[PDB]
Amino acid sequence: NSFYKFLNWFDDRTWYPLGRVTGGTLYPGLMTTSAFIWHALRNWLGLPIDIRNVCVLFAP
Amino acid sequence: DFQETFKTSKRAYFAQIEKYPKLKLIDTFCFFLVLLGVIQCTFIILIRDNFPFNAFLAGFIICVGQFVLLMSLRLQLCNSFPGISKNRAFAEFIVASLILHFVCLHFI
Amino acid sequence: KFGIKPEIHHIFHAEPKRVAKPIAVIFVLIIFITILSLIVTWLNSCAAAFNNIPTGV
Amino acid sequence: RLTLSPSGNDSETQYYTTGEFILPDRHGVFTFLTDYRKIGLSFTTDKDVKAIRHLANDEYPRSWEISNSWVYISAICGVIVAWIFFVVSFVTTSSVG
Ligand SMILES: CCCCCCCCCCCCCC(=O)O[C@H](COC(=O)CCCCCCCCCC)COP(=O)(O)OCC[N+](C)(C)C
Repeated sequence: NSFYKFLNWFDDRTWYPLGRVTGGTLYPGLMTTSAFIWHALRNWLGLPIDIRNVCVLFAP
Repeated sequence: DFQETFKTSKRAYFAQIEKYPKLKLIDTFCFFLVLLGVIQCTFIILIRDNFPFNAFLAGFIICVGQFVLLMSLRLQLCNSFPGISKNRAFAEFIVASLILHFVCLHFI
Repeated sequence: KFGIKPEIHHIFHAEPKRVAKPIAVIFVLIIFITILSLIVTWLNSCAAAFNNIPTGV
Repeated sequence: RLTLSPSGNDSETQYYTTGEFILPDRHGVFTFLTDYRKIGLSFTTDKDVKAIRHLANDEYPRSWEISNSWVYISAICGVIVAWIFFVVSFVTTSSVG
């Protein structure tokens, strides 16, 4: 879904009676360059690959 | 001691200003960039309140950073750096003075 | 253990205090004085002497 | 905790409403239950679990509407227009004329 729904994202599946607010508790930048590489391989270079394979082969 | 250094510095500075008509333009910009920061802090000291603290910090950052880029242009514009002309210090002043206004409009 | 139980409510927090608007009009008036003092002081002295106008091609 | 009151009714049922209440200053997951345990009568329960979000980053009173930060906006616009009148009056002048 969108990038606007990620900067302010309240998930209720962790610390259950009182869920955590993610956007003020994590460091973005490892996720958004990865969504950028996914968006560039899928639309411009022509080859669609899964998000799991972009996440595994992100360090080498 | 301090009388001699005082009158020496006044005369040796005012002759330097009256030589080049670029320097009094920089310093005339600089002094009123000091008065903006002074009365903008006087509003905070006058009524004891601290509520939109980022909107306080953004204008003050504009005053200080905009002062500093002028002093760097002045230092680089009188004496030339080895390798840098006078057409490139000005373009670097435009670009780096143009990033700072955007990141101090996002912040308020 | 099975009667009626007393109804309750919640207690919010007070909002942060705003300052009265007949001061901020005075200070934006003072800023509007100082900037025009800057433009008048540039056009007064030799600084804004428009003399290398790049007309031509 | 707050007592329900009678409302308009159809032929076989009877409707009860709570008017309007304002949700809590705290975010999290909440549950909405109205059980009716009474001796002599039957036992009825119903509940569900819903999540109450914090404020977004866009839903806030802006810097116009506060009237405490008009001073700083007026101390941004001046530096912008003074800067552009600086740059235009710098390449249209002379050196040691
Ligand atoms: C000298 C000055 C140099 C400035 C360099 C600026 C370089 C930034 C270029 C970023 C280009 C983004 C292109 C893009 O739109 O890709 C998107 C969105 O992709 C992303 O999620 C990553 C982009 C996030 C932008 C971060 C803020 C801007 C940071 C640099 C100013 C794909 O992400 P998606 O998750 O697929 O969807 C995003 C939301 N949509 C509206 C698009 C549906």
